[PDB]
Amino acid sequence: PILGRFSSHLKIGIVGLPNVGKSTFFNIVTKLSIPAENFPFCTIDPNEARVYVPDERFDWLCQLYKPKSEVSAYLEINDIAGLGLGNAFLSHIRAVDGIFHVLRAFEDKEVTHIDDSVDPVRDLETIGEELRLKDIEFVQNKIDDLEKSMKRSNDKQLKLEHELCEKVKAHLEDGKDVRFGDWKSADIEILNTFQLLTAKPVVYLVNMSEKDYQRKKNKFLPKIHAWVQEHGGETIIPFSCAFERLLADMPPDEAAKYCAENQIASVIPKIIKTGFAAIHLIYFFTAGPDEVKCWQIRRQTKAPQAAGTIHTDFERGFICAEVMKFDDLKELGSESAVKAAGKYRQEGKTYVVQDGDIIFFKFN
Repeated sequence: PILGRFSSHLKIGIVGLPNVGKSTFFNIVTKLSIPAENFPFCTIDPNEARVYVPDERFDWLCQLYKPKSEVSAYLEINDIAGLGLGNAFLSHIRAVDGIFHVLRAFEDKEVTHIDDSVDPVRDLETIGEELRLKDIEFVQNKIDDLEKSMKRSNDKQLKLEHELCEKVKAHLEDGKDVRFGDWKSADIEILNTFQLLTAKPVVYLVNMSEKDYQRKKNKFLPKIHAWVQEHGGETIIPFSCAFERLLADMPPDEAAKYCAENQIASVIPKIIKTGFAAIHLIYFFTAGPDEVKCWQIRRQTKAPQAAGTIHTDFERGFICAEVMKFDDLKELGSESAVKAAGKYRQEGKTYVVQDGDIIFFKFN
């Protein structure tokens, strides 16, 4: 029972102040994004992107079956707005399910009188407090709506929600983000009706010089690390926009030579995989001579709901899911070797699909 909304169609937003590399980062992303014509029913705006999730298990499967269709899962990313105050900012961030938080950890080479006041911890404290204040406001309006409803109705559901809202208001007002509260399952169920800003999981991307990234050291990182440790312990990923930009503009062979020469590598794939996982998406594979494909689902999704994302009938007349975990295929070498070990399963409607499961659905 998790904080988040009940959907496979979840998104991560990019958040940061101006001149931190947020726009350079999104531009790198936008190069790696799927042409919108692949999604005729969907609207990809200029500030949005869908980028393939890299996966070595998928590649292994492709290498084995040599399918006529190779399809990857995607991460939907939205570059957010203007800078937790503006109406437009709120509407765009309330629409995503997680936050790529871009922090600046480099100074300018330009020796000028203009003070670029580089302080990522201060920037963290600012945004945090701003997102909390707007949540304190959201819950306060729900309390007023609720005690309006309690003049009319004597229903206890109202009071349970009112008293919860009170605890959240105290939690938030004590400078604490909703996602690090200790909430019993029913309270999580209620909170999920709100989709409060501070309930959204975050991944910190600390942008720094190619020099710092390469040597794996940065003067701001230790104070950022220590602060995150007191404020949620969520993933911190150091990176250099400038290097990643430089790198994306090359062809693969040049990029490979540059990486060898300079003793350095891209972290973009990891950033993508990490954002995908942080917003609670996973996927199963289908796999055979026709196709190998990553079907994204919210984690905790059961086999019938999963089958439906391929075809409605697979769900409507669900019989079972034939599933062998990817690790068993890899470890033994083939579908038969899996079957002989008794590791090819017939799974029922209660089964919770696991990341990497390779599923062949049966129906009607």
